[PDB]
Amino acid sequence: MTIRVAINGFGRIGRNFLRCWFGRQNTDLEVVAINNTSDARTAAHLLEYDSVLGRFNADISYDENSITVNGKTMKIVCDRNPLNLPWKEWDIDLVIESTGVFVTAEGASKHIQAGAKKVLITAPGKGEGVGTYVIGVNDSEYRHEDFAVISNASCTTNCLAPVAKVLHDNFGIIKGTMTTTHSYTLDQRILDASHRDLRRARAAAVNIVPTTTGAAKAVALVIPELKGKLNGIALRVPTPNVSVVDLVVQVEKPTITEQVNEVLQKASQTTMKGIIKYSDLPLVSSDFRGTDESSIVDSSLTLVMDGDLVKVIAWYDNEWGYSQRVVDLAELAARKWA
Amino acid sequence: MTIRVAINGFGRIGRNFLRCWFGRQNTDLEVVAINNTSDARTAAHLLEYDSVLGRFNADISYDENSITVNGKTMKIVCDRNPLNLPWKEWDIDLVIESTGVFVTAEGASKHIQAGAKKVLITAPGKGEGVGTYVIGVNDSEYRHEDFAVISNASCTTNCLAPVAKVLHDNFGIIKGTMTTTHSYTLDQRILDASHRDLRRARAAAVNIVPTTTGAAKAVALVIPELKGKLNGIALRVPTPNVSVVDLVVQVEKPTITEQVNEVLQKASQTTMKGIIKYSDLPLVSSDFRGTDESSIVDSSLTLVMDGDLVKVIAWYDNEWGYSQRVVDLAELAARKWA
Amino acid sequence: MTIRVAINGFGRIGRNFLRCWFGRQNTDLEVVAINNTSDARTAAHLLEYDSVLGRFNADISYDENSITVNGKTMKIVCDRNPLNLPWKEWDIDLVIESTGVFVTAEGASKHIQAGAKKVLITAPGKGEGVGTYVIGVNDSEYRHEDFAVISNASCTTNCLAPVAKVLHDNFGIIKGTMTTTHSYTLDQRILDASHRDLRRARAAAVNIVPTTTGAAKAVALVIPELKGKLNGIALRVPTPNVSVVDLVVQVEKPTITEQVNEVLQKASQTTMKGIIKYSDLPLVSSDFRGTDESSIVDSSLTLVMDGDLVKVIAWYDNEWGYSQRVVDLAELAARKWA
Amino acid sequence: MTIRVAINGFGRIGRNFLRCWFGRQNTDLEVVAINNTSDARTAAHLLEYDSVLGRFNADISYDENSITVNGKTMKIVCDRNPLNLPWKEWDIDLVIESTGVFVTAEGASKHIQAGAKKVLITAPGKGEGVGTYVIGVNDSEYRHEDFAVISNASCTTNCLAPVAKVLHDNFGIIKGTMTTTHSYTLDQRILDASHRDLRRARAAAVNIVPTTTGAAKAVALVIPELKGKLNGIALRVPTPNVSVVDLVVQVEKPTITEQVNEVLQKASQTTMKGIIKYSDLPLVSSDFRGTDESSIVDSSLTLVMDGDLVKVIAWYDNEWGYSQRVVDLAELAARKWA
Ligand SMILES: NC(=O)c1ccc[n+]([C@@H]2O[C@H](COP(=O)([O-])OP(=O)(O)OC[C@H]3O[C@@H](n4cnc5c(N)ncnc54)[C@H](O)[C@@H]3O)[C@@H](O)[C@H]2O)c1
Ligand SMILES: NC(=O)c1ccc[n+]([C@@H]2O[C@H](COP(=O)([O-])OP(=O)(O)OC[C@H]3O[C@@H](n4cnc5c(N)ncnc54)[C@H](O)[C@@H]3O)[C@@H](O)[C@H]2O)c1
Ligand SMILES: NC(=O)c1ccc[n+]([C@@H]2O[C@H](COP(=O)([O-])OP(=O)(O)OC[C@H]3O[C@@H](n4cnc5c(N)ncnc54)[C@H](O)[C@@H]3O)[C@@H](O)[C@H]2O)c1
Ligand SMILES: NC(=O)c1ccc[n+]([C@@H]2O[C@H](COP(=O)([O-])OP(=O)(O)OC[C@H]3O[C@@H](n4cnc5c(N)ncnc54)[C@H](O)[C@@H]3O)[C@@H](O)[C@H]2O)c1
Repeated sequence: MTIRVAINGFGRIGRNFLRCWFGRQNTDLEVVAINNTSDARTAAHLLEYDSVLGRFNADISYDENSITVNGKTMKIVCDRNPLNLPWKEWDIDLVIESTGVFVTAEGASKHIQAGAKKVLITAPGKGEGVGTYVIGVNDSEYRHEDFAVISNASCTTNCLAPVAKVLHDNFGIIKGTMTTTHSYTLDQRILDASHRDLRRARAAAVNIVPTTTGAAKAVALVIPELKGKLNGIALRVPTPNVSVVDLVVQVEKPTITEQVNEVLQKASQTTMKGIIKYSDLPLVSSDFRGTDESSIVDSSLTLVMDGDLVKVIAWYDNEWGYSQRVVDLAELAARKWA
Repeated sequence: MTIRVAINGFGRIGRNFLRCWFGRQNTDLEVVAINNTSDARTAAHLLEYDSVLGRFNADISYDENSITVNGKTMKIVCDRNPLNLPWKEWDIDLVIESTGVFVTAEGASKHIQAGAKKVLITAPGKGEGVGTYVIGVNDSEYRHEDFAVISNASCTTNCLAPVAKVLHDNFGIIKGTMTTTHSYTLDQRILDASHRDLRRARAAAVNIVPTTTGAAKAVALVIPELKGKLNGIALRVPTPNVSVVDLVVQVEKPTITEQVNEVLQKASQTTMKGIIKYSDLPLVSSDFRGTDESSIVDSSLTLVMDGDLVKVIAWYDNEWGYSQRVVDLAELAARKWA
Repeated sequence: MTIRVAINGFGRIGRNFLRCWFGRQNTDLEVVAINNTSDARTAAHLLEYDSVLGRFNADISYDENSITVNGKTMKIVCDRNPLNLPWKEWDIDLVIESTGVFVTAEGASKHIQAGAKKVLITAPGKGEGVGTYVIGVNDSEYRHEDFAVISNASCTTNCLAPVAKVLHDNFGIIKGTMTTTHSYTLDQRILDASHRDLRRARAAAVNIVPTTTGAAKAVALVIPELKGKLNGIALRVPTPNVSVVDLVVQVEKPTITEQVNEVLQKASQTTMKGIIKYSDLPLVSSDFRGTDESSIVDSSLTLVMDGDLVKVIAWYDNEWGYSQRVVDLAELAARKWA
Repeated sequence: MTIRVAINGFGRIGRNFLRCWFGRQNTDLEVVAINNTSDARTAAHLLEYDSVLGRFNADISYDENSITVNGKTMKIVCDRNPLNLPWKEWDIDLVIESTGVFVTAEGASKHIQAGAKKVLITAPGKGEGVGTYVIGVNDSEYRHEDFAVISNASCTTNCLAPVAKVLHDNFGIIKGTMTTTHSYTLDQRILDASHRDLRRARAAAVNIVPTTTGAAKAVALVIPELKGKLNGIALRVPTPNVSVVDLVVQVEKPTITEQVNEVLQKASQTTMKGIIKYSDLPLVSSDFRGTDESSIVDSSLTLVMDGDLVKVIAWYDNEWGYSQRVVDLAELAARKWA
């Protein structure tokens, strides 16, 4: 039956996930609690009024201890430390980890000590003992008992992995390389300020800033055949949302642009319905705000050099599209709860 | 004497201050130490490379706990707790407090408890007990013994006060209002994220964002005759540096556009040289990047409606100009030192 | 009965007007033709996909000579010269002038020679013989026979005029002054390039650029009692949409903040329903995208100095809100057609 | 000889060219006239004040039909039709064509018909019959008599060619792909507005915008061995200056990251001094503002996947660096002049 759910850290991903879930047709989820480093006041307001999502059209209320949306009432808490959270008493089955701060098996597992059964990191996990899934790529390989702490990977990996999969299943990937042109995030600085990354230290809205990305390697986690076959880098540009992957692969079967486009389109219609969108129209970044899929292939941008060096460009709503997938993963965890 | 100076917090203001100070002709200041949350490497890199100021043209080098600029070595410490600092042992006369977090008389006097004799908050003072000075406005009221904790006020006030002084001295301000169209700062949030000001909580580079400002009440600290006579609001817009003040005052002696521009000009050549720049060219914000002055009167924007309702638009480089003034205020304390 | 309508110049205003009209509950208008300096291809695509409005959710088709939206078929033409347009044969009653280029009584009147009965400039008119209306302020004063060429003023004047009216009717305006902080427009340059205005010549997205505005004077056109009582200036900032008016007036009846807020709210509920919105929530510029009203008063920003110097700040969607008014004016022209 | 030069079109490239030329050590060029759509006033103002370059530090003065810089007077004309120009009577050897509209052999030869002996398009050549040179790449193939109309190619090609040359000379390029993340330019539209490229039709400072580029085919004009071996796409992002090229080539001799960085470095010290800058610091885009070089290799971004799939990231100041190269190309034509 249904599983009870709480959110941890009500930021971009956290509020996106909610609105994604509130838009859902059907569900096996019951959101019931939210924990964030701010009062309920600042919660129910960043929810309704979003610089990027536009205004959430829904009945929204709040008091000191709760917030409420379209009938449904949640519960608000405020513990910087998950070990202190009322998950046992509140019979919390799954916690969505969206603080960005508890991404190790241990930290994410503090929610387990506190009474929760399973935790879903909305971000790559670090260290050992987290199970990583990307919907459309990996999720047939899901067993409730494998991991109490799971990861939905990164927004970038979710864009990249489904395209890698299709390209691989159809032409065989030998090796390749990838660049992501990414809208800045909160991990960057609006002005030159201290950061562990001497580049992310620098004013985000007036720079192209190069940075590292684990995403090309991460595909290995969900497509182990591509282990050591992909590298990459990211470039932060001053957009606030939507991002793009530029993937170049040496492929085993010689092909043409029309054909790799054909197979990507096929997938968008079939094995990848809902995950890959196929765009043949001459569009730009803002046109994909609020798109549900995880990779949006720009077919007119696909390229093939001498039969076997292919390039495809895929867009993604790095916040919203990713949040539809974390929803999906949660629904899957629900349906498969052993 | 020649006084020994420590910089607490090596951010925008902190680094501008060092850059301004190295480019000075003569000085009664010796900068001996710097405390900042990062390491000496991160500090020297952020010092040499600046997105707004461009490259620092100097000989810069660093080891594990010092940076050296043009022969002058300065010790680096990393201590979030000002009570810990070895100011007594390093014979520190003046601490420049530019962390933005010790802005009360008590917070900032942590530096005095640790051995310093005077501290200069590079921001307005919070609460009672700090002494505030705006070079060109009330610096003649500076007395060594008055306060252990002193303030250079805000960039906005430093832009407002000089213009207000000249306007009031020549026509008599009765009451007035001001709006500041301000580049975003590090106190503003990168993307939609929590903040005590729900408006400051929103993505700074995609929003015009209204916030309160103390700047207009503050001018009374330095021009007491204006007490109770000015209020203002601020609107944060997506540029990374240089702001503008839009001042509307009702005035005692009726006047004309030609005449107020005339007095503002006269001032810029005499009583306010170096403090008020007088610009009669059709310029825009970026042209004032690097301007040493505090206020830059845009002369062709001056309006006088029906004799006694005057509007003056004045730009300011909100980091660089302001930082030249903190230098000035530090030099001043040095010369009046007892 | 209904009047037949054509649009001239399918840019921001032109496409906004259409979508506004397509969202309308009821109507006395029948759009039937569109004339723009580009094929129908580029027309039906800039319509559906908008960087600012988001995607137009509606059934949209096009061939070489037409475009079609939700059943309704229009007709596409392409004459840089209105004298060549098929208005006579197409029995065109009203033309919406949105090219920005035919804003004199003569030029706008070329549409008359070509067979149209009335023309509505979506912009201030210049020279003599255009009748200017701002809904909520002036429109009771509308007579079909006064002008064959009418003007809906500017987006800025529409924000300013209703607030001036209410403030005047309640407290008596003596004189005042206004600044608009405006999202850049197509009349600006993305980079430093030649322009009749030496300031609008300069890179719009990385400058605060001062420019002139006729808006404060224009209020005189629709509130002749305020003739010579208002001046102002504009400041272009790098946002793409939403703008703000900052209005400061010396008022005759001494009042308080609560009260001027009270009267503005009253108006938003009554004589100004649909034109003035009253916002008491702590919001930012992006939150008013797609708002229908012409002035959005930010009550928490209202100020009163010594009883009789009042400041109110009003937001506006400079494209969308203005386009709801041009629709309104057109509906009025229809209903009053003598 | 020492040659007489006219500048047709005083825009970004036009003005950079003059600024670059005045800051040159020695010159075989004499600039005698300038043709631009505006007046002499607008030209001198745009020359002194530049949003990207900041203030031109020179003695600048102007009358109705001349500007004077550091003693050197240059005549101003305003003639949209190159056939009209008095190049024969002013004994004009070399016309710098930087209007962006006479880019075919025939369009540009209008200047030859009007009396000039050679024209240099500051952009790629459209169609057959123009000669193309990239300083540092094939300038040794420059022969006075080969073409009346010559080209400096695009900023992107000027960044790509040098890197391509060194990569190919040392490892042997087989085939490859490139993407250019480019600051927006004046060919890009301010807000959503009509254009032949529906993607270039969209607001440049709020969109990542994909457009085609000839840059990768073009490198073959200057490195013929690369004919048919490179393709590319461009992505326009919201910065006003400095771009970056992301180059992926499959290579004949297997190699390692250390070694390609080694050869790129060696080059930057020897065979490509002044053309390729070698940056091993963790920098960002703004740090390359004002860089004289053509390509700036970001050494820590270099990737080599599995021996023969190399990626190099290289920045360029797309206006300033490129304009130093048009100077170079003009000096070159001057020295080889017959
Ligand atoms: N932004 C994207 O596009 C994107 C895409 C994929 C994954 N992610 C990942 O999602 C995670 C969240 O990133 P974000 O972009 O939403 O930034 P965010 O600022 O929105 O972080 C979300 C929230 O966590 C809250 N929080 C912090 N510490 C907390 C604590 N101790 N207890 C409870 N709440 C706490 C913060 O106050 C914030 O509201 C990150 O790990 C990021 O890597 C982000
Ligand atoms: N930016 C402007 O235009 C402007 C103008 C005038 C005044 N100010 C004032 O300058 C002050 C600094 O603002 P900023 O713009 O320079 O932001 P900032 O970049 O300087 O951030 C402040 C610095 O202090 C450091 N720091 C934080 N906590 C510390 C601690 N406990 N101990 C030691 N160091 C610590 C931070 O790591 C950073 O280096 C603020 O109070 C602001 O109001 C700013
Ligand atoms: N942008 C605003 O916020 C705003 C607000 C109020 C009023 N206005 C006014 O609206 C008018 C249009 O401005 P805009 O912002 O929509 O710019 P715009 O670029 O969208 O101009 C609209 C269209 O007119 C077309 N056009 C040009 N010449 C033509 C011709 N000879 N025949 C037919 N079509 C032609 C252009 O191709 C463009 O598509 C201007 O006069 C402006 O002052 C604009
Ligand atoms: N911006 C870059 O990074 C870059 C780099 C390399 C090459 N280019 C090339 O430089 C050329 C100019 O582009 P830009 O960026 O300098 O835009 P721009 O600012 O220079 O606009 C071009 C100039 O030419 C003038 N002009 C237009 N028509 C004219 C005519 N008929 N006669 C005389 N003058 C006329 C315009 O008024 C303006 O002064 C383009 O062809 C572009 O492809 C640009």
